[PDB]
Amino acid sequence: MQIFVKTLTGKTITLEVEPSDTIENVKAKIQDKEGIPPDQQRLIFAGKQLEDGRTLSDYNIQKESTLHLVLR
Amino acid sequence: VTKRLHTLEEVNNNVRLLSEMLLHYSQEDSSDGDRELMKELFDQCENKRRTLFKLASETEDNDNSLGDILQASDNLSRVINSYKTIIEGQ
Repeated sequence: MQIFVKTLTGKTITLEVEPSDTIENVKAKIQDKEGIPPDQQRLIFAGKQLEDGRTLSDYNIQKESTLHLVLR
Repeated sequence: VTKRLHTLEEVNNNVRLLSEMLLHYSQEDSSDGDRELMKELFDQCENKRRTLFKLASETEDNDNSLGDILQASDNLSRVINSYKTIIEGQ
């Protein structure tokens, strides 16, 4: 599926992931196309952060959903 | 990396996002994660408000954007005091 990760500057990056993908995997995908180190990444959905352990399925993220990226 | 400027949109993006977690916050439920990332958004709001003042200080007579700069800063200030009266107490 395709999701949208919005940065604070308003930039948008669409990642091709699966409901199985773990939060750690989404951060690694971002690093591959953006180059941002997973360490400096912090994803948000519905006012909550996302832990690498949990998966997209855990937080109930559907297709075309939109996550929020926040650098440190 | 050095310092830089932030757009009005980004300013509102930071504000709305903090005005998102503050609502989805619970001293009991909310873990350390939510709490930690909330301090980052707050520190970033703190930092943006400062760069806006730097912009303001370099404003010229009859500037056409001073109003917006200050308005944005007000918003940053209003959401920064929310992370105060809530996360702390006052």
